[PDB]
Amino acid sequence: MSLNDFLSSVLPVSEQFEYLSLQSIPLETHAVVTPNKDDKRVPKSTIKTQHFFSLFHQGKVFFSLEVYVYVTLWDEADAERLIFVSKADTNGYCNTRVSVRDITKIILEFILSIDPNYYLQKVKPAIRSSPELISAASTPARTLRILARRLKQSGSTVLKEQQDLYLSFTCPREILTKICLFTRPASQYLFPDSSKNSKKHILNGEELMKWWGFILDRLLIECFQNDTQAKLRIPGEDPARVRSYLRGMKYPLWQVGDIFTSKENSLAVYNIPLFPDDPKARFIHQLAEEDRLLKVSLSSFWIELQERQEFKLSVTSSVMGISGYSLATPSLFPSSADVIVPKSRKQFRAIKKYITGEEYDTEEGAIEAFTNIRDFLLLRMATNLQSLTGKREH
Amino acid sequence: MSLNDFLSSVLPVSEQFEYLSLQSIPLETHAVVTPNKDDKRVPKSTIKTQHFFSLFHQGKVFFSLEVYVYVTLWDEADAERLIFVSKADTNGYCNTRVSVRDITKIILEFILSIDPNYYLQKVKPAIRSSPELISAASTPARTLRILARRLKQSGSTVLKEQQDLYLSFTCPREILTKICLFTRPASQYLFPDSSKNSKKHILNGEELMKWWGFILDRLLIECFQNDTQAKLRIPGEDPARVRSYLRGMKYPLWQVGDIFTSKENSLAVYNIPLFPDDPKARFIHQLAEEDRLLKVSLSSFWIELQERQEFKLSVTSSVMGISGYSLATPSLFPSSADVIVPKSRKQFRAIKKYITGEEYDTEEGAIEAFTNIRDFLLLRMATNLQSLTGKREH
Amino acid sequence: NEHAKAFLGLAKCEEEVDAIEREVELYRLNKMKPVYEKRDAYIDEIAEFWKIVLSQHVSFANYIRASDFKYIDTIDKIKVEWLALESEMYDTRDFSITFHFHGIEGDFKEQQVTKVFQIKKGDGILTSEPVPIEWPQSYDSINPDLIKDKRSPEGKKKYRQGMKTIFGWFRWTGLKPGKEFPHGDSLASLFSEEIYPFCVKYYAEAQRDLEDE
Amino acid sequence: NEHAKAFLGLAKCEEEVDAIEREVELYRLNKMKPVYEKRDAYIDEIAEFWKIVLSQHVSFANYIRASDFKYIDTIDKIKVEWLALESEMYDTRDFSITFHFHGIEGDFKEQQVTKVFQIKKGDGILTSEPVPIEWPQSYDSINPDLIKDKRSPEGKKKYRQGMKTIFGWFRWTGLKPGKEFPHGDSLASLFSEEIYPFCVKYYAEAQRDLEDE
Amino acid sequence: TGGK
Amino acid sequence: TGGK
Ligand SMILES: CC(=O)SCCNC(=O)CCNC(=O)[C@H](O)C(C)(C)COP(=O)(O)OP(=O)(O)OC[C@H]1O[C@@H](n2cnc3c(N)ncnc32)[C@H](O)[C@@H]1OP(=O)(O)O
Ligand SMILES: CC(=O)SCCNC(=O)CCNC(=O)[C@H](O)C(C)(C)COP(=O)(O)OP(=O)(O)OC[C@H]1O[C@@H](n2cnc3c(N)ncnc32)[C@H](O)[C@@H]1OP(=O)(O)O
Repeated sequence: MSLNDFLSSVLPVSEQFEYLSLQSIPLETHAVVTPNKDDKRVPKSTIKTQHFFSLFHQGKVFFSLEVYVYVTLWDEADAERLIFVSKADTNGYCNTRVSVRDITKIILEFILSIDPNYYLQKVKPAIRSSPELISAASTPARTLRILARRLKQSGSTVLKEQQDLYLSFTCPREILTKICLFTRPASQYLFPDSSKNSKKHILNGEELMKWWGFILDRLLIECFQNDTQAKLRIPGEDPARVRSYLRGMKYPLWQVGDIFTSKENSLAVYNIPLFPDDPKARFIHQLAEEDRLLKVSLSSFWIELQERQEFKLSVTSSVMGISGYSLATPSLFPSSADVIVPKSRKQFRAIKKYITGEEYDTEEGAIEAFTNIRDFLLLRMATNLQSLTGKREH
Repeated sequence: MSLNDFLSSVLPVSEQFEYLSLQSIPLETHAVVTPNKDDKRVPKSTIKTQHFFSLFHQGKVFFSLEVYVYVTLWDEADAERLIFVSKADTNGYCNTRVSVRDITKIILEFILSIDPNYYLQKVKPAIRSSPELISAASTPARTLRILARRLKQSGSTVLKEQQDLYLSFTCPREILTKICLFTRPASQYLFPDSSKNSKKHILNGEELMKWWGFILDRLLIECFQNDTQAKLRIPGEDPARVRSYLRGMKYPLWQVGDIFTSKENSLAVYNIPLFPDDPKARFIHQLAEEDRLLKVSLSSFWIELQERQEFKLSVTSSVMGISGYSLATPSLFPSSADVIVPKSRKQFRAIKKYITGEEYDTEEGAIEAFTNIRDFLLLRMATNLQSLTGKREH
Repeated sequence: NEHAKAFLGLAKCEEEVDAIEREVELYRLNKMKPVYEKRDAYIDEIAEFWKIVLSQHVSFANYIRASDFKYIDTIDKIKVEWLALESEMYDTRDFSITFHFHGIEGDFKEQQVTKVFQIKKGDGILTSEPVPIEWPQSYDSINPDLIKDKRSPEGKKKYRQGMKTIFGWFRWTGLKPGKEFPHGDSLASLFSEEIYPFCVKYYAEAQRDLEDE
Repeated sequence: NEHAKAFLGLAKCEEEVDAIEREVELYRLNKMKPVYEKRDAYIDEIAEFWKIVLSQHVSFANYIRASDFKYIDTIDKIKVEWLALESEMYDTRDFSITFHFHGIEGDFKEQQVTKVFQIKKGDGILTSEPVPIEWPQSYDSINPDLIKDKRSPEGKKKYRQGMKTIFGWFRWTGLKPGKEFPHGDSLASLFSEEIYPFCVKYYAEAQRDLEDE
Repeated sequence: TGGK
Repeated sequence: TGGK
C-alpha cells in the first residue's frame, strides 16, 4: 500500500493531517564502508538517496524525520540495501495528540517496501563527461560571452538533449536489507530552538533507546524473517547489562554486538560504515588525522569509542543494527503522491530550509514553516502537501 | 600554617613541585544574592576576590583551580563569607602520580584559614570620584593633548597621589563561612584541548560528585563545627536516592536540600546566589528574559531546573552547600609567597592566559605554560613560582 | 619639551584620519557610480534579469515569505544610490534602494518604490523611514492597513503575518525592535552590498547548462 | 540579438571591476603613505613609543614567548611599507615590515630587519622569505643555527622551542605548515593591519592615569 | 543576522 | 588564527 495509506492507519480517526515526503535525486556515491585495496570483492557502485518527511496539523508542522537509503551493488545480481535513520524530532506544537512512535515506525515500513530498483533507474553520477558548456568552471564573463556566441549563431541560447548521460542499474527485488541507527537524545535535531517550547517532550538516553528499540522490534516481527540478525550495543555498558534490556524485546534473536562483525578483515576502518553526522564516522575520521586507522581493530574501536569524552560525559546512547530479508518482497515504486523529488540539490535544500531553518521557540515558526512549504510547492512546483484522514480508534 | 606548608604535606616525599597562587584585587561588587527592594536587611557591600592556582612538575603544568571568595557585610559586625569553587582541571601531563583530590582539599583548607579582614583592607570600588584625568573616556587626541598641556606646565607628565580613594572595612575574625559548588564534569575547564591527551583521567558525573563529596566531607570534619549545615542536591534524582549517597558520608549532618532554604521571601530570585558561569545564575537570567523571575518560587526553581534539557540530557550533576562556623578562628593574612596579586585586571588576565589559553593536545602546551609563566613573573614582576619539597609517605 | 611637540602633532593626525577615510571612501563611491550606470544600461536590456537574480541568490529567499515570490518575479529594476555623493550631510554608509514592479492583472499594481536607509547616532545603527507601496490584493487578509485592530487577538495574528512579507519590509524603521519586519537592516545591507553589486555574478550562475547547478 | 549585445558588454565590466578595485585600493595606499610619513616623524621623537605600544597591545603577547619581551622592549621603530606602490608587480595586499632594535650589552646585538610578505598563487595565501637576524646570546640553547641535528630527540625539542620565539618568526615562510613559527601570517597581518595603523591608539591607552586601565 |  |  501507499505512504498515504500507512500514515492514516496510525493517526487518530476523523482527524486531518498533511505531510511532506521529500526525496533527493539518487546520487552515485562512494562506498558506505571504506574498502581495502587488496580485496576480492569491492563495491561496483553505491547509490545514495535521502528521504525527508514532515507532518503537519492545522497549519503547523510538528514532526520530521530524515533517513538515508543506501543501495550497494557488488555485481550482476549481488546487491544489498541499507536504511540509515539519521534524525527524528518534534517541536511540541501539535494541538492534538499522536504516537510519534507509530508514525516513525510506519514511515520506515513504507521505506522498507520500496523496490530497491527504484533508486536504480536514473542515478546522478559523481563525475560526468564537442565542448561549449557552462558549468561551475565558468567565470561569469566566460558565461556571458558563451551566451553571446550562442545567440549570434543559434536562434536562442539553449542546446541539444538524445541526452542519456545519467546512470541506470538493476538488482533482485528481494535483497539483504540492513537498518542502522545510533540513538543519542538532544534538545532538537530538525527544529531549531524548539527546546525552548514548554509543551515539547524530550526523551532521555535510556528513554530514547527503549523508544527506538520498540519500533525496530515491531519491524523485526512484522517486516522481517524469523532468522533476521538484530544487534544492540550500548557504549559504556556491560554485555550482561544489555542482555537485560534485550529480555524486554519481543523479537527472539536480538543479541549483543553489531552487524559489522565479519571475521574477514578484522580491522575497524574496513568494517565501520560511514554515515552523515554519525559518531562512528566521527571517531573514524578522528583516527585518520591522528593516523591510527590501520592500527585499531574492530574490537578495539568499540572499546575506545567509549572513552574520549563524548560518550564518557553524555547520556545513554545505543547502536542498533538489523540485517536479514523482509517477509514480503519489497516492490513498490512510490507514486507522485508518495514522494516529491526536487529538480536539484538546490531546490531540495531550499524546501527543506523552510522547516529545519525556522526558529521554533514559538508557535510562529511552526506556522511559518507550514505556509511557506505549501505556498512554495504550489507556486514553484505546482503541487501541494498530501491530506490525511486519520483512521485509528482510541 | 602557610600555603607552602599545606601543599607539601600532600605531595609525595622527596619530590619537587612548583605552584602559582594568583589573586585578583578585591573588588567591591554587587550582592551575591539578588536583594528585594522592600527588605529590612540588604547588603552594605559585597567584596569579591578570585584565587587561581596551578601546580607544576618538572617544568610542566598539570593542575589548576579557580575559586572565588565573597565577603558580604550587612553592618558594623554582621558579616558573612562564601567560598565558591568554580573550576578544577588536569591535563594528564604529570610525569609522577599525585592525589589531585588531596591537593584540592588542601588548597581549600588554606583559603578557609584566611582572615576575612584580609579582603577588606584595600578594595577596588565599583565606581570612583579638580579634573584633568586620562581615563577610558579619553579619545587618544584628548589624551595626547592632555599629556601636552601637562608637560608644558609641569616638569613631567605625572600628577599627585595623599591618595586614598580605595575602600576599607572590618568584620569579626570568625564569621559564618559558606562553601558552594556545582559538580558538572566536562572534557576540560582550564586546559583547552587536553581531553585529546590519552593520559588524562576524566571523572564522569557520578564519579565527580563522590569525588567532591569526599573533599567537603573531610573539610566538614576537620575544618568546621559539629553543627555545621551540609546540604546535597542532585537535580533529577529522588530524595531517597540522595539520602543513599549521604549514607556514604562520614559527616553526620549531611541532609538533602541546599543552604538557601530561608522561609523568609520564598521566591527563587531573592534566594539563589549568582556566580560566574554557574547553572544557577544561568537559569535565573533565563527567566529574566522570559519574564518569570517574580513567579518562580524557590521550590519550583529546583523542579524546573531539572527540565529544560541541560540537566535532562547531561550526566549526573550535584549542588553542594555548606554553612556553619570553622573550628579554628580563620586569621591568616597570606604572605607574598602565599599569593601573587597582579597590579591590574590586565596583568592578572595576561598571566592566567599563559595557562588557560594554551593548547594541551600535546606536552608542548604544558611546557610552554610553565616557561612563559616563570619567565614573565621574573621579567615583569620580579618574582618566581614557589618550590615544594613534597613530604608525604607512600 | 620636544615631547609636548610630538604629542600635540599626533593628536592632529588622530582628528585627521577620521576625515581622511571619509575621503578614500567617497573616491570609491565616485569611481563606482558611472560603472553601475553603464552596467545598468545593459542590464535593462536583459529580459527577466532581476527575476532571475533574486530566485538564484540563495540567501535572499530566507528573509521573505515563499508567496512573495509571485510579486518578486515582477521586479524590472533595482537601483542602489549612495547618498554621500549628493551632499556631505550623509554617512558614507548611507544609501537608497529603488525597485520597479511591473504589476499583475487584477492583483498587484505597477509601481516604483525608493526606501531610504541611513545611519543614526547613539557606533550608529542603520535606520529607515516607512514608504508607501501597493500591497497585493491577495494579501488583503494580512494587510496592516486593512486590519481594524492590531492589538486584538486575531488582529495581532494577521499583522505579524504581514510583517514577514517583503511588503512589510517597506515599513521597517530599525527603531521598534521585535515589532517590525525581521532583520530589515540585514536585508537592506544584502541589497546594497551583495545583490546589487554582484547581480551579474548570480545571473551567470543561473545560466548553467544541465539542471543540476 | 540586442541581448547578445547586452551580455557581451556585461562581460567587459566583469573583467573590468577586477582592475578597478586594484585602483580604488592603490588610491588609499597612496593617500596613506605620506600620512604615515608625518605621523612616524613625530613617533620617532617619542621615547619608548614602540616598547610601550607592544606591551599594551593585548593580542600581540599571545603569539610569542614571555621572555622575548626583554628583546621586544628594544624596538626603536617599526615601519610598514605596501609594495604595490613600488611597481604594479605586487599584490595590493603585499607589504614589508622593518624593525629596529637597539640591542643590549653583551647579549643582544643592535640591528634593523625587514621581512617581506607577499601573496602566492594557487585565492592566494600570504607567504614570506627567511631573513637574517642576530638571535640573543641568551637564546643559544634554542638557536636553530646552533643546533647540530634538528631531527635528534633533544634536537627537535630545542628547535620547536626556538620556533615559538619572535626570532623564530623571522624564518616563517608559509610553506611548511606545522613546521615553522605558529600563525606567522596572522602576526604579520596584525602588524600591517592593526599594530602599525593604530600604534597611537594603544600608546594613548597605555597612558591612563591610575594603575587600573 | 539570523536568516529565518 | 588560534592565539596561543
Ligand atoms: C537515531 C535517531 O533518529 S535519534 C533522534 C532522537 N531525537 C531527539 O533526541 C530529539 C528530541 N526528542 C523528541 O523530539 C521526541 O521526544 C521523540 C521523537 C524522541 C519522541 O516523541 P514523543 O512524542 O515523546 O513520543 P510518542 O508520542 O511515541 O510517545 C512517547 C511517550 O511519551 C508520552 N508522551 C507524549 N507526549 C508527552 C508529553 N508532552 N509529556 C510527557 N509524555 C508524553 C507518550 O504517551 C509515550 O509514553 P508511553 O510509552 O507510556 O505511551
Ligand atoms: C565544581 C567544580 O569545580 S567542577 C570541575 C570538574 N572538572 C572536570 O570535569 C574536568 C575534568 N576532570 C579532571 O580533570 C580530573 O579527573 C579531576 C580533577 C576531576 C580528578 O582528577 P584525578 O587525577 O582523577 O583524581 P585523583 O588523583 O584524586 O584520583 C581520582 C581517582 O582516580 C584514580 N586515578 C588517578 N589517575 C588515573 C588514571 N590515569 N586513570 C584512572 N584512574 C586514575 C585515583 O587513584 C583515584 O581513585 P581512588 O579513589 O580509587 O584512589
